[PDB]
Amino acid sequence: LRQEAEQLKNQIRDARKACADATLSQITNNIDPVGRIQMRTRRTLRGHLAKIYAMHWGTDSRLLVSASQDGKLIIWDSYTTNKVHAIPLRSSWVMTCAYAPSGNYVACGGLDNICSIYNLKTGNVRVSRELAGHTGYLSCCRFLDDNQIVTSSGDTTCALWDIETGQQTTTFTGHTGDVMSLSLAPDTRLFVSGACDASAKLWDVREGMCRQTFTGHESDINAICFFPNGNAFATGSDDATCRLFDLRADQELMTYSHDNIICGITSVSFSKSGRLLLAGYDDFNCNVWDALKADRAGVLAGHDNRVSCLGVTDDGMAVATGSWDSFLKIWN
Amino acid sequence: VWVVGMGIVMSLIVLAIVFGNVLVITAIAKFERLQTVTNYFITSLACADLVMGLAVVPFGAAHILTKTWTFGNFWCEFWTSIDVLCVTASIETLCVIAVDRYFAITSPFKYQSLLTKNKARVIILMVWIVSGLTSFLPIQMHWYRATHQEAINCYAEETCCDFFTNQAYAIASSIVSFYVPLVIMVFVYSRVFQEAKRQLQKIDKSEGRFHEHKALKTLGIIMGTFTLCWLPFFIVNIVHVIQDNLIRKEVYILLNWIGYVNSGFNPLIYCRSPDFRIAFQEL
Amino acid sequence: RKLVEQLKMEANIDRIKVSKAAADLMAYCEAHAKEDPLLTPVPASENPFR
Amino acid sequence: QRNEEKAQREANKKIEKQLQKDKQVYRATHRLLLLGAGESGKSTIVKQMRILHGIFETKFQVDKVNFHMFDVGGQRDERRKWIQCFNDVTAIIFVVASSSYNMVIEDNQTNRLQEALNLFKSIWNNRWLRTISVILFLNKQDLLAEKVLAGKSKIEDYFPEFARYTTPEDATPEPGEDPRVTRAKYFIRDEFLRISTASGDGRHYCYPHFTCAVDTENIRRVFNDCRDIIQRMHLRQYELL
Ligand SMILES: Nc1nc2c(ncn2[C@@H]2O[C@H](COP(=O)(O)OP(=O)(O)OP(=O)(O)O)[C@@H](O)[C@H]2O)c(=O)[nH]1
Ligand SMILES: CN[C@@H]1CCc2c(ccc(O)c2O)[C@H]1O
Repeated sequence: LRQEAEQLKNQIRDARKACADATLSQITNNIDPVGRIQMRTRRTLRGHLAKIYAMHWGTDSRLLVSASQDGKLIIWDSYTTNKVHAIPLRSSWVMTCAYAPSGNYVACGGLDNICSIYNLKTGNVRVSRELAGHTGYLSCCRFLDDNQIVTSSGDTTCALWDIETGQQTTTFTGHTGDVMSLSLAPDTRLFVSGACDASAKLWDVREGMCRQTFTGHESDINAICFFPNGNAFATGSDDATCRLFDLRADQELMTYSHDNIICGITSVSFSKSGRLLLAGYDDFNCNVWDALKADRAGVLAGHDNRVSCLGVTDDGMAVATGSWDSFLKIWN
Repeated sequence: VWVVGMGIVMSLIVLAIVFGNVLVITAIAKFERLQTVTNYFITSLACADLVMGLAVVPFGAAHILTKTWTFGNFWCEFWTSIDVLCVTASIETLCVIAVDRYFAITSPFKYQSLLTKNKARVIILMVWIVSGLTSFLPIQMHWYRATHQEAINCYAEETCCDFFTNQAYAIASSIVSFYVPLVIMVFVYSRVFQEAKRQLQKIDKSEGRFHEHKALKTLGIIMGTFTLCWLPFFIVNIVHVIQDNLIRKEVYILLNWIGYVNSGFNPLIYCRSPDFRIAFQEL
Repeated sequence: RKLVEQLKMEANIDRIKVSKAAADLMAYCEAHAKEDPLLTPVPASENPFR
Repeated sequence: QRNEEKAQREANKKIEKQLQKDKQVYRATHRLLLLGAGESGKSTIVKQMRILHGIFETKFQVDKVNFHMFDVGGQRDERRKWIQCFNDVTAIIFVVASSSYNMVIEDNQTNRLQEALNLFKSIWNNRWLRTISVILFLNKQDLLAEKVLAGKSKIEDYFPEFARYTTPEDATPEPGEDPRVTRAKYFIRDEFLRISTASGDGRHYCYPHFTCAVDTENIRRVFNDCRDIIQRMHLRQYELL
């Protein structure tokens, strides 16, 4: 059995090496560089009592929700900078948040191993359901529709829930380390997951089985996101490197790394056209990369502590970054 | 050419005070992380020092150089009131800083609840009101008069400036301004030193095997740099009014100007936090 | 047991050359670069956050 | 119209006023974290403190201050990636069973004491926990005294440094403790401090205690140590000492 497994692994390496016609750099060598990109802060939201570990925009790209370990979940209106809601939390340890596509629900989770759903359009906003089937903490939550939610926990598993009945429709297994992130596809049919075993997978929602595995990194994985096309994704690991993978070619394409940077990465995100790759960092600022050239094109350094979350509006008009100093910022 | 050499020396004493206090004012307001409860007292002290170094010292230097007064019999009293107000308000802030340090160290649990922004603002406003009450009101009421021909001729002349006061007003001003804060500061720092010594003894007893000059130097820099520069002026001020011509005037002005140069020393004594140094290096 | 069965499924899949994927990504980026407010700055008269 | 924004501006005022009230409560409370290896007696200690008045948490009041004690969740032995969240707690409470030197928790692992030292070394030399003090509870004292009193399974069998060790001069013995028991207790205590004092840069210290989890008033000891921790932090900040 052990010999058979090793022989099969060589087939994957042999087939992948044969398809590597050329590197991405030579193909896009003649592309004119974008240049230098500078942005200025437009708003600064205050009112959080402690560090911030979660953030998510809305479909209308006007309202956003933030979660902090003070025991609060505030909803902002970035156009006028006015708080709209403030939901108290039973547990003071919150590590994720989400916002429904229809805008009627908001999710949460944390070290209590229980996911919670609140009904915005009731005031008296209260808990609607408690999805309590897990072991270990949660890392991410995402909404498919008004009745489906996908959660990844810290016990090397992911699950798809059903809000109406509070039961697991299906579960995914195969990771050997804690799962730390996921990202649904634009058509909400596939999704990925970055574990701490320095690997990523590509699950299928309907079938409930893995399809591919990518092992290009060398440390823990803290973030993941999709290209706007849906045929590529980028990963941010504990080391300073970011890598871009391809589903059709099943190989690593291009790496974004700098000698000076020796810190970790907490979040990654793309642009509206999939040309810029903004990634957070542990050295108190954020960087802007180039998808097709790996050339840095600006630094967002208006934060007094590490950046823990990052997001881009659906219309691609602003970038919102949170940090551990309890201050959000909107860049344009 | 005594004036030519002195001019520069007085001049450095004017530029340094204005430039030194400018950094502290800008850094505190510009940066949000530096806006704490304790920093409000430092900001108030810096503002008082800025006002004094901008208004009082240049006019005194001009009077000393030109050897005459030009404004008249109104700006003289205005300048006297301004300098008295700036001197009185500068000292009493140090007592408040000593008191809040004592509260923070002696009572750790109740310190957070005891002091808030409203209480600090009320305390600062009360200190400024008390300082102003002893400077403008007694001078404008003309309660600091003198009874001799020299003072009468001085007030009759429109080109001469001098400071003549009776015993009662000088004693009251000295007691209100300097003597009362001094005993409070001494007691506070003695208690803080005792607490630090006890804590260090406990630490030594806990893990002496495997493992206080810092407190001495930290308290000495704060205490001596203030006392050894400001006590002589007040002792001579009290002495020369109760006695008849026991000391010349030049000594009086020389001992007075040390109080002005103390405003340069204050921002070096305080604002030594690593955040302050980082802000100064950045700006 | 489980690992050997799983790796067989991922061993036999259809793959294309890197050049085609790179060309597709570059073509998509070039085609959609026009409607990117972050790349080309929007006029100040049409900026909601300004 | 403009009337819509008038009501929105009023909604912020009500919300912003509630946050002011929450400022006082959050800023005037202290958070403590319980850590230790398996079967060390963590729940027994918190049970006694509970009567005095997922994740396991307990709130109690002493004098007028507010305290908030919570467990680590009781998760499995693992790499600790959630340890970065607790980087602003007042202190860390460490509970170790000192009466378990001749025991194994796989069956071929080192003795449970050496597993406790290994965990303590990793926690102490942590990048995130570079400014948090540790309170040590050398638990289960009665069993250790019974083991030493009866003649069998000597410490030298598992720790060969017992023969070369002697009672410290500045070690006050307990009135009921025998010389054979006082020596054994202090050998374990100094073993834990050697790791602590070696890599300490002065930011955080360690407080050792000899406690029984069932019949010892631990509440005063925690309160006194917490007061010292805050006092030392202020003294260091003010440059003095
Ligand atoms: N004899 C004695 N036993 C104690 C004492 N304190 C705790 N114990 C033991 O502790 C056991 C109780 O288990 P817990 O205290 O709940 O251990 P735990 O909380 O699960 O600790 P973890 O496994 O690390 O989570 C009892 O059966 C006792 O045998 C003590 O003071 N004396
Ligand atoms: C013009 N010089 C004045 C004279 C006396 C005096 C000063 C300051 C504080 C006082 O309480 C005083 O009595 C000095 O600034």
